[PDB]
Amino acid sequence: AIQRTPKIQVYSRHPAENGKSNFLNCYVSGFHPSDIEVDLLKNGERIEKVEHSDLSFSKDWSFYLLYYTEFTPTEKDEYACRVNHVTLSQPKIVKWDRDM
Amino acid sequence: GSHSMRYFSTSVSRPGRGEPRFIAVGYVDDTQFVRFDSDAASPRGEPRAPWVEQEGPEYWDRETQKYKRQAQTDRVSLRNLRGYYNQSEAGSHTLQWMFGCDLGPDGRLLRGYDQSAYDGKDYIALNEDLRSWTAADTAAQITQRKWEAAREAEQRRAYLEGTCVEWLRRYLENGKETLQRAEHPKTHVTHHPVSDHEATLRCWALGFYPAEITLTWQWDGEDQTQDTELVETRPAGDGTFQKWAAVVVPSGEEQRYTCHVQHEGLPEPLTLRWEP
Amino acid sequence: LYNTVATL
Ligand code: NA
Repeated sequence: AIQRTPKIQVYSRHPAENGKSNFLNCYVSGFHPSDIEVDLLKNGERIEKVEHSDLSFSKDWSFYLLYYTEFTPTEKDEYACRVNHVTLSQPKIVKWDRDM
Repeated sequence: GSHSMRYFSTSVSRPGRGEPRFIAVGYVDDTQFVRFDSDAASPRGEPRAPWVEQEGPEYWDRETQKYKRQAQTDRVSLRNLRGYYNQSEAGSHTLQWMFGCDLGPDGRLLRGYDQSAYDGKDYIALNEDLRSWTAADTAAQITQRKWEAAREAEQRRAYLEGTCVEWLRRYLENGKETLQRAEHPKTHVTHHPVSDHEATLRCWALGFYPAEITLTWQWDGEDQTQDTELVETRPAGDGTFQKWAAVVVPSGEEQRYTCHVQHEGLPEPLTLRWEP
Repeated sequence: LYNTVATL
């Protein structure tokens, strides 16, 4: 079967401003097969109660999912997305960059 | 005037770990309205947009019945496909199905589509006429022969050109306040020094609906593609979408560059510059 | 409105 590794984007629902409630997003796309595990990390630790969209796919048959959690950014808290998939030898970590 | 109702269904086998899992989602344009997951705690068709929450329990029971029926059907199909390809009983496999009906720019039915993939590869598709099939390989020709003998295309066409369109129009009316109103992108340009001679300009579009958008950079009014990076358009999670396009530029030449934004919610294409 | 169809 096809094996395609996920593209990963880590971002916020609205422009991030310290002290203002928002949502942290990790969008995984372009992957196959569909089983995948995604965690959002705060200062290296798993965030509990993260929600995700329902499994869908693109015209090229590859899958996509959005994982998201409410958060209030601060100057010093660091965020990341950690993705595991059959195509990855080890979970892949992508750090949140506020202008990406 | 153009709108679509689209469904995306996925079944995944897991030999030795139970029977296959079936997930289906439905959209009007870029707005999801329904989901079903056979592995959910209590599998049922469930609303995912406000404009189907008043359809009533009869409607929802009937959708749930159809999802359970298709999950069943996909389980048989997965078993058939394993046989067509002489595949081992141990491997996991995926069956995907996408179909939909599209209104053209004058709001009239324009076309339908119906396509299936096995393990991420095209398997069988209804042709554009909705009366004939394209089989990707000799295994899919087995399916084509069965469906030809069964007049299966006529049944698919009856749904795509009839029921599908009628319900799409009902959803469009019930959700007209959101589904029939484009939201223009909110834009800005950011700047990052790279080195003593290079910088990055990033052109942003946020909060737009529908998802289709074009972002282009120009230098002195000439389209610039060689050194422009474009991320995949991505969901914000609130029903709107985001995208950016970045160009690397010589430090000190930033003012030569303009970003151009095209979107259904803009009355004319938009030109932007970095405003330090 | 969903639609359910024949087996492959
Ligand atoms: Na991307």
